[PDB]
Amino acid sequence: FSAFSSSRWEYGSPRLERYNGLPSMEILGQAAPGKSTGEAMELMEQLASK
Amino acid sequence: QEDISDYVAANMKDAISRTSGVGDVQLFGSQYAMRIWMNPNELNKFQLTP
Repeated sequence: FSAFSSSRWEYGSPRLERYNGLPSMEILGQAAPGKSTGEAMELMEQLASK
Repeated sequence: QEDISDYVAANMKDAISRTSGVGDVQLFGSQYAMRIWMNPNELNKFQLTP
């Protein structure tokens, strides 16, 4: 093999996710203990916009 | 044509073809392919066929 193989180390993804046809990455998360999930969702939507 | 067509085909046509209330989607134009155009002179030259 060493007669025709260049070889090195690199990175790679062990889990490639897709949502609705396209490459994606999944984020779990919670709202503060006595919090409405909808509040948390609104904040999330307000972060992801930057 | 092929430019737009590709953007449509690789961004939209696939979310619309699933989208609620929608059956058959037909594209006017084409998504990008690796279009590789042989030359018969330059194919007869190096003694090579398709």
